[PDB]
Amino acid sequence: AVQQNKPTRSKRGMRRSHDALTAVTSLSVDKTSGEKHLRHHITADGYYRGRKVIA
Amino acid sequence: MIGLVGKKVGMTRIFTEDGVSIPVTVIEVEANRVTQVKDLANDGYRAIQVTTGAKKANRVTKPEAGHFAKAGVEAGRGLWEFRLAEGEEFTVGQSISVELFADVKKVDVTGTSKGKGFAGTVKRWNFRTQDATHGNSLSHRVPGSIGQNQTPGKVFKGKKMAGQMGNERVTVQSLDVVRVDAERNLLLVKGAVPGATGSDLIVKPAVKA
Amino acid sequence: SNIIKQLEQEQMKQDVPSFRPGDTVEVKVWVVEGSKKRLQAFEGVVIAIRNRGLHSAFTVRKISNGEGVERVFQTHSPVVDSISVKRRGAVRKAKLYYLRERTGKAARIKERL
Amino acid sequence: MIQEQTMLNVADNSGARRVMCIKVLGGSHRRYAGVGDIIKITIKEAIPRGKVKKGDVLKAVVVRTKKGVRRPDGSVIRFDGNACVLLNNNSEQPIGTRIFGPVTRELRSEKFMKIISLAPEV
Amino acid sequence: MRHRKSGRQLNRNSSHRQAMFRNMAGSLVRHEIIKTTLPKAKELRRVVEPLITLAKTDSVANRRLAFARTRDNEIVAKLFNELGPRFASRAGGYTRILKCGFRAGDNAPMAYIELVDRSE
RNA sequence: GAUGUCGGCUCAUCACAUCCUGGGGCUGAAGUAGGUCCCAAGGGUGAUGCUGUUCGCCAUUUAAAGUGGUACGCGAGCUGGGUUUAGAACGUCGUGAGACAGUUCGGUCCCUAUCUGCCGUGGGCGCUGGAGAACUGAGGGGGGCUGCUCCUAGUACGAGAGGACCGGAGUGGACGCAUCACUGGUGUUCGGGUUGUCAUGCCAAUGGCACUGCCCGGUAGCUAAAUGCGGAAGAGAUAAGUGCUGAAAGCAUCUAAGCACGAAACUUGCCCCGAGAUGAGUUCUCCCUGACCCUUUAAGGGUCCUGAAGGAACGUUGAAGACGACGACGUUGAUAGGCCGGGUGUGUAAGCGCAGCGAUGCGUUGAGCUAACCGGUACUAAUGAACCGUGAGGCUUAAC
RNA sequence: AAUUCCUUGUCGGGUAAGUUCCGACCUGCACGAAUGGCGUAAUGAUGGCCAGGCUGUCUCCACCCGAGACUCAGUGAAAUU
RNA sequence: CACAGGUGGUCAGGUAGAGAAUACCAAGGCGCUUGAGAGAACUCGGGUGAAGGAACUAGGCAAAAUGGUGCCGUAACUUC
RNA sequence: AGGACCGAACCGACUAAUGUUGAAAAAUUAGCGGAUGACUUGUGGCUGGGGGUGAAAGGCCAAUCAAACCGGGAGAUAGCU
Repeated sequence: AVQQNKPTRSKRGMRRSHDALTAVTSLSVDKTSGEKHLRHHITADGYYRGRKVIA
Repeated sequence: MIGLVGKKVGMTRIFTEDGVSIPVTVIEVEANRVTQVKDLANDGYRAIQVTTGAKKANRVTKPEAGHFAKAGVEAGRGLWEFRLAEGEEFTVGQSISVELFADVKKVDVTGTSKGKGFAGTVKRWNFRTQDATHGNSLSHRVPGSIGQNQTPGKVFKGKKMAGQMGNERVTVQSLDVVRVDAERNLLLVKGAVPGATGSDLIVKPAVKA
Repeated sequence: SNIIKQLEQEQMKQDVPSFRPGDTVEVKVWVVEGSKKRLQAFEGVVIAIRNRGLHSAFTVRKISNGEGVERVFQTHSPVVDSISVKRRGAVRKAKLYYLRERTGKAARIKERL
Repeated sequence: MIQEQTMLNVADNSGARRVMCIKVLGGSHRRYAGVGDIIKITIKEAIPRGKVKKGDVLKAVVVRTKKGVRRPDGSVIRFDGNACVLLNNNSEQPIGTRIFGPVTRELRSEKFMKIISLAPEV
Repeated sequence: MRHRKSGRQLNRNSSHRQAMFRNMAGSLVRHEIIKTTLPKAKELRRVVEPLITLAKTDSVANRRLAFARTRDNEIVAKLFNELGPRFASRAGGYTRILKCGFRAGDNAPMAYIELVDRSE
């Protein structure tokens, strides 16, 4: 139910070997406004695939 | 002898004139196209590699496409190998059809069983459940003990425990061949076979007979 | 499922009479008692119909020699020789399972006109 | 499906009215007895002047169950209650001389010809 | 196991899902564009589109059914008076779903769902 | 400065001094049966009445109901009846307070797992240019039980009762595995009835809530109680045991040379995993053959041009799945929803007419609706990018 | 017998199966008449036994519905060493 | 502790209902200071189940079952 | 009429599960007992530590009872760790 010995800092970083984050590295560019956005997501200005959809 | 690759179409019955219902599995066996022949000199053993079905030309990579082109056959949805006995021989590009099983009357059907996910010990290993009442505390379906004591001091390898169940390759042996229908590419075997509808099945003549 | 559909289609009977739950039907079944093949009649009330293509079935309930017996017939089986409706019953439900608890006057079904 | 502690009706004129299955015999750890199976029973109720007494232990054959029997067709025949016929403990032959209510085809086994002949139906 | 089952339960019981989707369908009909989580859309379609299909043909019985599914007479009126005529020749697919990022409060994936016409 | 006691439960594993099944010698072994001893652990070896009980004794099975080890296996798995706190009484003892392996009644069982151990599921690297597949089998695991009937055959035997060896064949029980044709269960996600109350202005018609209010049915999926299948035949080497030829030790003698046999053990054969099998293997196929500069010079590093096979990401998704992973699909498209047609389930919708004083009936009408099912259909969503991965792959000998 | 150790005494009843119960015998290790004896209508969240009904307690579990567990964003302990 | 615990009195609307029981509502007052997904084992709290039916267990623990009013009828025993 | 009966409030507390670093240093949920009485509740007062008070349990006396708490003697003593 609880440890018998204090785990080392080594085991801490070895468990956090898998905790690293991954960058998106794949921003798309709208063909009309030229804005960057997430692939298959509305742009911040309300475009999608070159069409004004929100305003 | 070799077998053929089909797909599980479903399951139905056949009524016999003497009033018997035979539960059958319908296996669609299209033409199996020999894509490679392996021999003792080059590959160290005797076998043929077959393909069946069709694949979208956009989904076939040029490694696979080149392998298919060497045989001169159309792309299939996969590749399977069958070990050859002493007698038979085949040639690359040959097509084998369901009337291979015309006079077989027992087959062995191999498929991937339906995946049950992470299963408990009661379902997976037929463990007995504990008391539902009479004071039982939070322990109605738990496995119970798993080892002895200090003397072993460990859990023995191969202990039965909860885990992944199903979704693995399973063979069912000695199935009656009920009907061979060459013009419809159909094989009907008596009983159930592993896998869900539409999954690949490997049919071979019975090894035990 | 087209090919299974056609396989079952080859096997269906073409002379199955129309009947509803609540009707009194008489079924002729083939009975083998050695080398002799016979027709036995089983008459009762249709209390349930499972119509599922080739796999269609219907349940007939009879009070025979003191106690109730019910048989689930496999329609399209060659064991079933012929089905004939003797009386039309008028009921509201599709499955007449409540009849199992009712006997005598309480089990009567009014005729459908 | 008849198991230990199951209560049964009596389908002959031997005198018993209610019997209880004591043992599903014919195998180790065997659980159920269907139609045509042999079971050992005790008599829980009997008529005043029958051939058997309350508390007697003897064998019986199951002739009607409300789980039913299945035919090679796939059809099923269910009854409304569970019934048996009393048999002599040593020579498995019926005690009674009349058989009440229908029986089923599975009893034709050269061992139960008396029941088939005496039965009213099937 | 969940083989071939359909319909998200959305950490809700049956009656609460039914009420929530009734309200959300009313909102989509009156406003023609609303913003919800991506999983609540893709379930709204299975509710709202059948109502438009029902509204393509106008009759007293159909209006009563629509009122039973959405207990708001304004919604029924707008359905049968505009949306049925507007989508008379459209064979299904009356809505669009557009992913629009993540919610600040809980980082839930948002989406816009709209009728494909919106009078453009 | 704490190693929880008994019994049951759930889960076990091993030993052999083997209970059953298998092999064999001796019999005071005719057969049927045995007895006794030897070999042999492959599988199997009851659920109930009383008692807290292990046990015991019963009453019925069974092929048989093995015996021990494992902290008298197992309470960070469970129970707590017993024993062993504090209340009370009885029999007994003591003047008494109190006592009693005498009895009786009632009497708080905590533990969110770090490490090893195990069951699952993934990443990172290596594997020596990368990639897509398909393989092999070196090892691991699993299974490995038995009844009854019939024929041989009333044959052999006995003297008669009784009744074989050896051969087979067919059906069971327990047990495992796949599946859902059937038959059933569940199905709050499909229809119908019905009660109270509250609304929709109201009537009708509906909805909300009362455990899905209570219910009657039921699609898919899943299931078992449903149904299919299977534990081998055969080999090889053997155990107990039996022999053949054959001296030592003219004879003899299964053993010494030499030659044969022989069991559910063993090793295979049936099934699964599997090259991190660092000892990292194999075959087929796909793709890249531009410069320049600087030096420690070395299997060196940059720069510019180039980026290929492929892979990932993202998105539509799944009889895949905790999460990864896995499988199909992205417009060259049926991958999901909707949509169309069917199926199916419920059982004759609303509205209106008619009859009846009305409740109600009837008809239009088997009508209306119908989750996940089937067959379709681009109507909606699957967007060009981009990202990663390269520019011909070390050395040495030997062949050609 | 809330007492009898022996003892699961014996016999009878109840079950197919009864160290429990109920009724006997006295063979009271070690009941006994206001530290009361013996009965007793009713009564007790009292103690022991047998019936019926009723059911997943069990044979033996199977599905459905929620709340967690799983994952994601925000916040963020403990025993222990 | 912005703690599922405790805390004297007063008022008491409608429809069903004997009722200040209980179901649904009125006036009013609230949705409980983390949410969004997936829909594993296992846990918790419920629903339903084929044949059986206490065989379970130390023991019917737990579950299920009965229930209401009028009316008819009711056993031994008794301290009436 | 009744230390009557059923049953809300109210006052209690037989059983089960759950909770056990709890929502809580004894609760929650489902049942359960009484409920015109030897009933319950409010607001004051009164009894004090070898003392009170007790329909009895070595109960209770400010989450403390084979002898409350606070301060002094007092750095009691401890062949013991």
